[PDB]
Amino acid sequence: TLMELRAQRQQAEAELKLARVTYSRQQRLAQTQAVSQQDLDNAATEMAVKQAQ
Amino acid sequence: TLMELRAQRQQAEAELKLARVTYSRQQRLAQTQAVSQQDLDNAATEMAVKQAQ
Amino acid sequence: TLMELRAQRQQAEAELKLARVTYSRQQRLAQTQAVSQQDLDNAATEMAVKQAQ
Amino acid sequence: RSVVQTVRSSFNNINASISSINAYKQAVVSAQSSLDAMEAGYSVGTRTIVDVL
Amino acid sequence: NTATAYFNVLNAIDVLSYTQAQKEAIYRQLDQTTQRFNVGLVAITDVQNARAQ
Repeated sequence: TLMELRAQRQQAEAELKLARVTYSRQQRLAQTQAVSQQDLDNAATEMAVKQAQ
Repeated sequence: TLMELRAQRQQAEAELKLARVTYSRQQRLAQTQAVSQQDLDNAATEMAVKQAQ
Repeated sequence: TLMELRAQRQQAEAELKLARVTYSRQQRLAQTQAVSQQDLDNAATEMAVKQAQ
Repeated sequence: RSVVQTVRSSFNNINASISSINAYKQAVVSAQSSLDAMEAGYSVGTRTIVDVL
Repeated sequence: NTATAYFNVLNAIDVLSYTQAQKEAIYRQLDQTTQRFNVGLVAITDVQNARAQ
């Protein structure tokens, strides 16, 4: 069972990388006012979700 | 029950093939700067997920 | 309970027909090079999934 | 007064020709890179040769 | 002829200013898209597209 969770955590570890890189990749353009503040709220919150996971 | 998981693994064995071929087939184009690193991050991570599964 | 599974299998029996007809209907056009091998992979894997189910 | 009109208009037309040539050059480069991109798309066959054409 | 030629100047002023505003708009469109490539969200082809615009 511990091995099972040992892998299942490894999944979320990857998704957290995806959401985080996507977030910084949004903000770096967002200093030049990227695609509204809407997507920034669509990115920062997902990262909080992957963080909680 | 062991037979049940014996098939349920066989499913993930196929999905892993799909994600892997999708990833390599993205990268081979991506040396020519395919659709940014975006889809590459959308492919490299999904394969990690199927790997964890 | 056995009756319950007796119906629940009957569902997958139909979905397998759908995926299979979809696969052959892709390949028959795919000898003339249908919409990339991408959709051939998208059809070949789903059929494996319905097969495992 | 007529020839004054005409000669100025001619000069002007020449300048227009210049700018137009610029624009179409860039359009050429663009469409070319788009082409090569989709060609790479066919390199793993994501599309059809018609699209390439 | 007098009245006609008179109005034509007006119309030209009109189109002038409008084309100008269009210029700025498309300009910062290109700037946005450019920055978007800088963070790597999109393919270079789009960059050249906005370039052509």
